[PDB]
Amino acid sequence: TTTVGITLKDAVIMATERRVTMENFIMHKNGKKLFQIDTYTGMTIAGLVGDAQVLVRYMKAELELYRLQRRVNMPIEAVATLLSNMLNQVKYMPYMVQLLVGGIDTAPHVFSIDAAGGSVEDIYASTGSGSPFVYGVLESQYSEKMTVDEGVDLVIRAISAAKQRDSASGGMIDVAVITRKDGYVQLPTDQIESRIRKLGLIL
Amino acid sequence: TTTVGITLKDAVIMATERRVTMENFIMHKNGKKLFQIDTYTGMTIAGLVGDAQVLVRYMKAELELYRLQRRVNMPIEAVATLLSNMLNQVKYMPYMVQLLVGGIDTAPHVFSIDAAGGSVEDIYASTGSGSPFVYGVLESQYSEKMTVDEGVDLVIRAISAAKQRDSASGGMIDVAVITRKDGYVQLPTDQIESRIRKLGLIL
Amino acid sequence: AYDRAITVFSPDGRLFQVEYAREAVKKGSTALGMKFANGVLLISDKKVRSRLIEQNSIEKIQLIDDYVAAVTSGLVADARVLVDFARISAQQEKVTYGSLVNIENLVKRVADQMQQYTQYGGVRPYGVSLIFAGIDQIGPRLFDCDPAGTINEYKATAIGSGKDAVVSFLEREYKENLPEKEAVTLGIKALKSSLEEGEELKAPEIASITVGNKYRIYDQEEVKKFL
Amino acid sequence: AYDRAITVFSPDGRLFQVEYAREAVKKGSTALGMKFANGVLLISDKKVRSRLIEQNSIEKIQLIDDYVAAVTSGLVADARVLVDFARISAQQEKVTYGSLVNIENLVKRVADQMQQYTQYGGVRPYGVSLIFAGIDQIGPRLFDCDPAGTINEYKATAIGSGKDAVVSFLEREYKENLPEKEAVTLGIKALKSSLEEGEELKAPEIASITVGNKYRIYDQEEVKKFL
Amino acid sequence: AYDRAITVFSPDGRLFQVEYAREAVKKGSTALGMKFANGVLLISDKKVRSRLIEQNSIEKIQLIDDYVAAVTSGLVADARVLVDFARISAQQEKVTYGSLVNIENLVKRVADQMQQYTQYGGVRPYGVSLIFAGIDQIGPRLFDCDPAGTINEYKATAIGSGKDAVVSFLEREYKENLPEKEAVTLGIKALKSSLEEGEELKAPEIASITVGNKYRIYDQEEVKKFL
Amino acid sequence: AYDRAITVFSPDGRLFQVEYAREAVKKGSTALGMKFANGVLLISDKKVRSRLIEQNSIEKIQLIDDYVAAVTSGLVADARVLVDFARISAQQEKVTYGSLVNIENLVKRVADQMQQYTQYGGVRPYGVSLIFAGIDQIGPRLFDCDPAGTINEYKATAIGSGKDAVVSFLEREYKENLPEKEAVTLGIKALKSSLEEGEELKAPEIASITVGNKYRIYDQEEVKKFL
Amino acid sequence: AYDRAITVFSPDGRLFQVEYAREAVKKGSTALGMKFANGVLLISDKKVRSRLIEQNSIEKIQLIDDYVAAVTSGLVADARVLVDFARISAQQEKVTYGSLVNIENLVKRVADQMQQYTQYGGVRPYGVSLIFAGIDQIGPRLFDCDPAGTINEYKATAIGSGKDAVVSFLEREYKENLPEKEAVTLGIKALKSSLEEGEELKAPEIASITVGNKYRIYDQEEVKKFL
Amino acid sequence: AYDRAITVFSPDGRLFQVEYAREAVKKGSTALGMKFANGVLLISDKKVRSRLIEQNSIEKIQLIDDYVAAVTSGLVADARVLVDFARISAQQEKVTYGSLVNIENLVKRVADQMQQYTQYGGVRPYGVSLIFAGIDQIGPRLFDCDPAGTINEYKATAIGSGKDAVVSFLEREYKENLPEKEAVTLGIKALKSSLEEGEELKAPEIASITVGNKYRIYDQEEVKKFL
Amino acid sequence: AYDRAITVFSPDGRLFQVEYAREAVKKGSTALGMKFANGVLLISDKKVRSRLIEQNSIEKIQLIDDYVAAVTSGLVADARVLVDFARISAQQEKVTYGSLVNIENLVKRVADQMQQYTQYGGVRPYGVSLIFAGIDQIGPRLFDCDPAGTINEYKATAIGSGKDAVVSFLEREYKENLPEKEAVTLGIKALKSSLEEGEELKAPEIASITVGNKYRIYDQEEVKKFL
Repeated sequence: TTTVGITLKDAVIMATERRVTMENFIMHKNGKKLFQIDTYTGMTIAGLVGDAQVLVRYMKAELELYRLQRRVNMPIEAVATLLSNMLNQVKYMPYMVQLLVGGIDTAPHVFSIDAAGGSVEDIYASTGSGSPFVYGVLESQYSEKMTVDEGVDLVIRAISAAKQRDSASGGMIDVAVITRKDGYVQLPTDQIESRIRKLGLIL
Repeated sequence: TTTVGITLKDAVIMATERRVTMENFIMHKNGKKLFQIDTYTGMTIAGLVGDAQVLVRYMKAELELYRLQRRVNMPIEAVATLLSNMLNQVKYMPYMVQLLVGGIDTAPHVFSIDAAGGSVEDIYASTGSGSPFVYGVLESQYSEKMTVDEGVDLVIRAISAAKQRDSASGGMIDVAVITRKDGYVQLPTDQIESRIRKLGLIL
Repeated sequence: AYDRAITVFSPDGRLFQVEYAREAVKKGSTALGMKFANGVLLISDKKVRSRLIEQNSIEKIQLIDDYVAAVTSGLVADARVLVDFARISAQQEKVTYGSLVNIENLVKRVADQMQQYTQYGGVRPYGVSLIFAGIDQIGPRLFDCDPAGTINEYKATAIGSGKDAVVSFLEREYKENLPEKEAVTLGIKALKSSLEEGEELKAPEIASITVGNKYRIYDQEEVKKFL
Repeated sequence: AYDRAITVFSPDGRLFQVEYAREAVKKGSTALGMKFANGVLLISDKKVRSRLIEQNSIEKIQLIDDYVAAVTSGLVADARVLVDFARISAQQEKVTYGSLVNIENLVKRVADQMQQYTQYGGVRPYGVSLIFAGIDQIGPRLFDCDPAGTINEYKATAIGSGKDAVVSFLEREYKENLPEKEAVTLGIKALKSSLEEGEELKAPEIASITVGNKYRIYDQEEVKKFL
Repeated sequence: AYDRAITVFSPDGRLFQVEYAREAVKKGSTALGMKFANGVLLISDKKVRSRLIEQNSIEKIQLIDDYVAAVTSGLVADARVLVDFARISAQQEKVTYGSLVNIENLVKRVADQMQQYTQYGGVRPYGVSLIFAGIDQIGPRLFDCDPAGTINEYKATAIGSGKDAVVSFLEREYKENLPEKEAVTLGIKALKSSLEEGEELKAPEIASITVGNKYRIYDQEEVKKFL
Repeated sequence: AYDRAITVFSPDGRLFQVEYAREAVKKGSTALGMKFANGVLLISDKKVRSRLIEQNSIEKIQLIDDYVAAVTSGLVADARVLVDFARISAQQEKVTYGSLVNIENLVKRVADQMQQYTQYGGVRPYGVSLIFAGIDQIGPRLFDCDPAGTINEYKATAIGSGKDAVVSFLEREYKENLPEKEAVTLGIKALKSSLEEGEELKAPEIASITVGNKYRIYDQEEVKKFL
Repeated sequence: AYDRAITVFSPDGRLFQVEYAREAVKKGSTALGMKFANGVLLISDKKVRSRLIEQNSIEKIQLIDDYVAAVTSGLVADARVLVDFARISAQQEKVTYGSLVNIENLVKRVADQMQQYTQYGGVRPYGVSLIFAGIDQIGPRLFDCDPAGTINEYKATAIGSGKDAVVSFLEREYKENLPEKEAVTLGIKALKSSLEEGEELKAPEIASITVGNKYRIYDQEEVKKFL
Repeated sequence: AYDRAITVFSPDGRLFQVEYAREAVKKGSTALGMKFANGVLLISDKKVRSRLIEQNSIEKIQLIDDYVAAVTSGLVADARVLVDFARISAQQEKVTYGSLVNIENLVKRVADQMQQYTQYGGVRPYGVSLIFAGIDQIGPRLFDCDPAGTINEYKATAIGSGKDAVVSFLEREYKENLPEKEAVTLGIKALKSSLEEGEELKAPEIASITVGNKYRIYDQEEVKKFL
Repeated sequence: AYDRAITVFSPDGRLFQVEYAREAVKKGSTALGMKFANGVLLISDKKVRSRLIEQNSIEKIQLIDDYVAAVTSGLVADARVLVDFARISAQQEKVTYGSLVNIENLVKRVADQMQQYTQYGGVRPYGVSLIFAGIDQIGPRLFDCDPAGTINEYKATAIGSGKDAVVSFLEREYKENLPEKEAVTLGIKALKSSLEEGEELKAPEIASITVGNKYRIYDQEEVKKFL
């Protein structure tokens, strides 16, 4: 699996690929690993699919509830703190996952949460077996000053590189942009494919 | 075991074979691995027989109840989400199974669920020891544009191939077609055998 | 004294304490809902009661999720507790199945909670009635639910002091499949028909939802255009 | 005051609070069932009560599974809770044994639940009667069940306000092994015999099941052909 | 008010609420049992009560296992619950030891269950009496058991409305070690002696068991030969 | 009303409900025990009450183990429950220590069970008195125990309706260390002295135990030799 | 007696015991709060009552955290328990989410705790009202909360004996967005307007908070400058 | 009715049900204890009450361990339960610390058990008073303890019917540090002073303990030397 | 009967049962405490009541730890239980944090325990008031605490029968920062001022603590120097 989340001045870009393996056996080429979980919040999942999928549903429920009760969206750091507490509560029988939580409140944020509830904020983050390859691309090519279009291209490149070198990663690249203005928009497939061609790439 | 579920434009085809082994010892040649669990829903089971059989009964019960309470059938994705929650709830003392759930609601669907509750939708899926051989046949020969008759032939071929190379698979091939028009129809044995002959095959 | 304990039947088979809980509902200000063309709406009168209150806060229409809303009438604290139960119950269903196929079952779970409190000594009933309106996989839905745990589905209904005025008016004037603006007008009329004449209807709450959309709450200025 | 507590016997050995629960049942609208040739049916009057109600929704015949149905009369919220119990209880038996061999045992479990609530202080009885009808491995079955937890199997019976009218009429006119259409006619006649004359029977609910089939609910237009 | 609570003794050391439960038993129809040569039997009058009832169903003699049966009189729902208890209790003993050596202990367990409900507030007594008859390793047995939990072993006894008529008749006419057919005749006579003259005994239930056999239920036609 | 609740003291420091439990004991038939030379015995009158009862069955002397016996008087079902408690309690001691060194402690455990039911609301007392007699490591023992949980050790005592007649007679005629046959005669005399004259003592129960032996129950014919 | 149990409705749908709890609140000294320009404040009269009391100790404004405070009126011990609940509840939210986004939810949790104690027999309501004021992510907030669990958000409000004097005065004189010093003056005036004339207002408590700051408690000398 | 429930205060702040428990204590026969030179003693009158009782058995002084004894007065069964609690409680302390440093704490644990039963509804108080006497690491100790859980340490005291006679006599005649034989004589005199004249004191119980020794119970013949 | 149940409010919002608990406190002998220069003290009158009591034992001032003490007035057994709770509660805080920073929190925990017993049916309140005095990190502290769970901090206060005499005297004569000996004298004077004239104050208990020291209990001879 490869997931990535980056922040720019007023945006958050999150992307994943879609491969699901049982060992070397590619059982599903189009699983879903990027989810909207609130108006301006997205989550990526890596690790044990069952544990991840349960957590996706809990977060959808818990944030929808919070928003009705409070009439404001949960702060992104509050979402991360909630996951932090849930995962740590069960550390000795853990959710075997790596989570990225990204969104906009008064500012853009990306948080990376591990299976023991450790949560750290960062300007960018990647998770899954393909993440080291993404970290390479991002160290070399990421700028804070990037435009949203430049960011979408950057993540497409990072995940394309990870797909080329991690057999546990593959399938269509899946991208969401999160802005105050339009909210959580999942880019359409035409558009992603189009940029894969314009950048000169594959899968 | 070999089970398979495929989707076509307005149909779902599900098939299994019937062998039950304790190690190399073929104890039963005609066990049942394909079950109707709702008006337009079917389930295939692989893995520990006892765990599977319990789950078949639960799902029959839980979907019948739902239907009476809601006056609509459970959405196929809802059935998968239910199984997802149930299996994950007990992940450390798991149901040692692989499940396929297929059916029609507003569209055709096939879902594959694992022993930790991970559920992924796909245009086709196979489970059991014989599944890799089925995946071979399907990669080469499946078309979205296939007719129901072509689909039935395709699954018969896939399962026949798996029977030839997986000693844990064998016995009569067992096929169900699910359409909005006729519901869950289990094909009769005359008819399956007839196509085994017309395609030129064995067991 | 067939009158003093939720667990005592009268010789005619009545549960007077439940019927008294129902009188609590009558002290609430009127609210109503009606189905219209591909949608359903809610209007609630608000007994506005001092300029020192924050208006944009405490208010009778409450979203249960994006596709389902409720209005209540009766004891406020009881109402709040029931609306929270409705919200949690909705999310439990969504986690179990991935969605809320039939709003009737949410309502039943709330109605069951309420029935319980009419059968075991040691508790009193909730002095609340609710209207629930939303869109589900069957279509646009409108239910009410009373202190007894009694449920009914309606094309239009009301709760609160002005119930009877608003219901007979709607029995006369109501038509199915109105466009939204005509539905709202009919509603405002019906609500007005329940006031003591020489008594002006101040700005009520209005919320609507149409198939394939989320709920929208009308803001005050949109509402005034109907007054 | 031998009258106020479910746990107190009168000096004659009566449980008046249970008997009062039974008066609640009398306020419900009449329903009936009868066995006929290879089958059993249910007919329920519906106190139709406003054009603003959704008719095709809230209704007294409820499927327990595909082969067993119930009608209830009395407190509606109580009835709902008992029908849900019946449903869950049915599925528990199906999961344990793979099928429901004798419908009598389902009814007994519901009747036992009801009897409990006539013996322990702290609860009131359910103000409900039920008729259960279906096909099982013995054949077509028809039971009733009252607030006391009392069960009986019948060839034909009724529950609700018009019980006695409908029962004496059937005592006169009923015959075993009628074809379905004649059974339904007899039923409609019996139900009519219980109305205040100069009072027209509106469209009732009708459901039937015959050996080797599932239940079918008659739709309104099929029912009118009998009115 | 020494009269209103199962936990209150009167100044004379009486538990009137238990005594009232005992009046419930008197409203039941008469049943009786007697020991005869190498065996024991039960006969139960059935208050037959409408042609619309299913006769071959609901009936007062109930097998506890193949070697032990019970008749009850009083509140029907209570009786049902106690018969189920008896059945489960019998099987518990069989699983623990492999068989049921002494029927007296089964009866004691049922009687203990009943005594409990005469000592803890929050419950009422069971309004039931039971006769138990069967064969065990001691021989043919016949016990009764009342709402108080009181047990006695008899050569012959009865329960229900006609108890006293049937008991004094048996006190006069009864003899030990009759053959089965004479026992049954004596029983039918005794039962008849308890009816209001100009009142005909309709077909009762009869069950018998003789050493080294299982229980047999007489079918209607075998019974008529004694009427 | 200082009279209606086990947990209420009267202003004089009385527990009338406990005292009423004690009146229950007076309605039982008389039984007695006395110590004699190297032994202790029990005699119980049996209110024999119909030839249809099985005599050799239900009877008031009960072995607690081979070396300890009890007679009871009062509510029969209560007595049964207490005798079972006594039996289980005896075996618990035997398992813990390998034997029952002092019978007083068994009696205390039973008496403590009874005292509990005079101190916590929600229960009534047991309407039973017991005499316990047996041999232990101290010697031959004779205790009684009443509904209050009050214990006393005696040389001779009685319980039941004829208590006072039997006690004053023994206060006059009793001597320590009689041989067994003289003890039994004295006992039969005492029992007879408590009957309404022109009333014949029918065959009572007699059980005895002497140091270094197990209990023996006299059979009817051995008893008649004393009548 | 519709009057004596928290779980009993009157025939008009009232819970008098809750209403009586509310009378406890009227015996407390008056306190008030009002929103002003970018802030909110609290003023509490203190019934000063002996020079032997420690003043700088026991006092009615209590910080719930650095950004939220409460005043209470009614039974002191009850108030203390509720303030502690408020504090713990606040920290639970902070630990779960990292911060307290909407003060309304803290208040609701306290109000829910209070509503519970108006629905289950076995407890009485809290005889307390609270005003909560603070800054959150919505802005400056002001709520009250009564023994029934009723919540409202205000621009200005009061609790205690002088409630009505202080509320009508504010209904006349109150204006939004005053600077802090004018707000405090208005407050002191309003409070004075509730006293019996020829009765001097002694030094009250005053606390304020403005956006982007923590609460500050005015010390006595700062307060006197307004007296 | 400020009189009927352990949990109800009278308007003067009295717990009459506890005061009534205290009347139970007055019905017991008198006992007393006094400290003397390096020791403490207990004397108990025994209402001797028939030659058929075993004397050397049931008796009021009870060893709690070798160094601590108790006498009780009031309800006997209650007394027994409390002495057993005392004994178990003593051993718990010995197991925890290896010894019993201060007898006061044993007494407090018993007194606490008693106080509990004066505060929670659902139980009645113990109708018992106890005197505790023994040697500990402080020295010779003498406490009493009543149904309220009230404790006091004395040089000399009494409990039972003759309390006031025995206490005023000791108030007059008592001196500290008497030798044992003079102490006993003084005690016997005091006890005699509480009898109706023309009423002879029969043999009482006497136990004593002196520093560095275990308790000794005087046998009858040693006691008579003082009569 | 707004008078009989801890959970019932009167129509004026009173809890009379709590108020009656408060009358229990008035029957205790007077005690007082006052802050002085760098310290705090306690004086307790002791209703001395017979030369047969042990004086140097049972006494009203109790150390909670070395730096904190309490006096109580009211029901003695209740007081004992509350002082033990205070002691355990103090040690729990010490184990958790290593020390007792603010005595106010210890007092609150005891006050909370007391408030509980004024809100849940099934218990009565404690009939006790306490004064707590000690040194903590804030300084010298003095609190009282009543049956309602009401707390106050004082410079000087009293509890018991003579409360009002002692409080008004101190309202007149009390000054802050007296040296210890003058504080004690003032206290003795205040206590004397509460006696019936022609009634001598016998030796009271006195305890004091000054910053940087442990408590000291004045011995009798040190106390007499003030009498």
